[PDB]
Amino acid sequence: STGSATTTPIDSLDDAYITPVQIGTPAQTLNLDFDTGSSDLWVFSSETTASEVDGQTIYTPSKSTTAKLLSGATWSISYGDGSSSSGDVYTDTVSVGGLTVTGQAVESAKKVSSSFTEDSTIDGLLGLAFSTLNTVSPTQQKTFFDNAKASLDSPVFTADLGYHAPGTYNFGFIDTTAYTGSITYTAVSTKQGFWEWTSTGYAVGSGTFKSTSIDGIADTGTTLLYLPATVVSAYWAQVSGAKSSSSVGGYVFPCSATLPSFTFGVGSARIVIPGDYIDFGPISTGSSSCFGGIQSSAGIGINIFGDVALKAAFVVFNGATTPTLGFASK
Ligand SMILES: N[C@H]1[C@H](O)[C@H](O)C[C@@H]1C1CCCCC1
Repeated sequence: STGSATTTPIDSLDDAYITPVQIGTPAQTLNLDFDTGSSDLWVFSSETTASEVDGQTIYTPSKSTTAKLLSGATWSISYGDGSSSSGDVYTDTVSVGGLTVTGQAVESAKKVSSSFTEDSTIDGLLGLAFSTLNTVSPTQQKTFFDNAKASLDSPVFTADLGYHAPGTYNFGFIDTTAYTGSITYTAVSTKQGFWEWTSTGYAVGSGTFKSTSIDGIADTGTTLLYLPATVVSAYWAQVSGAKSSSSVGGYVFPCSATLPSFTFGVGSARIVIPGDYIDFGPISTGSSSCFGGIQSSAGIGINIFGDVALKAAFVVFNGATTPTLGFASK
């Protein structure tokens, strides 16, 4: 089997991407944030504290003839940005772009933090990291991909995020028309439950490539590119007036600036992030200070190849017995 679904930026900045997902019978379609950095499929629901729902589409398990309460199961997750959610668990039928999984754990939110409430465009998350990170207790549950894998033509999914444009998540096949040149594959460590890999280095604009190992995770659920302070300083040094602002919470730059590209290495291959991908707009409405798309990972504990990096590439998440990651230009 295969699946193919369009993923769409939630706003003009590509802050996140949502993908339609069919849950239950008859289908209830929710727009989920596909997150290769987490492993829970959770949704706004009929059970979510009413005051914490503001415009989201909700899953109503009582209206699904295939919904079954997973007795005694609870979940609770907190993400890297300080947001959180929790609730109970159903199993139900879940389909993404024509690919169907029966008995998928659908985690129903009873509580969500303010940042989820305040974002009307995201109805929940669909985790695509390794199932070892799943927070369901006392019986850990598998991700959608983990459940689908054996049925897929090939045990892979691909992320093809657009810049200011829709893109595609494919399951079970590699669309050879969706990228240029070749796909370069690179080793993955699953030790921390992430799609963790090691970049071979970087360049800033037309500058010389610096060969240096950068361990990080491929995370579709993170907006920005988070890299070591040395690398990030080298980047913003090429932008007149750019500086790190403690009050804003990262590097900012004059909105009048022309940003240089950023290149990262995948083995001997190179992925080039165009400068305008790195512009995340005025720090507040009307401001002439803009927020940078490359930020320091220093206070995180891990480097994160988020959407800013990933949307410059066609990315293969290879879920073979020994998982690997593939990157191609496009
Ligand atoms: N909505 C945020 C995304 O998640 C990125 O982290 C940056 C963006 C925003 C830009 C304006 C300054 C504050 C941060």
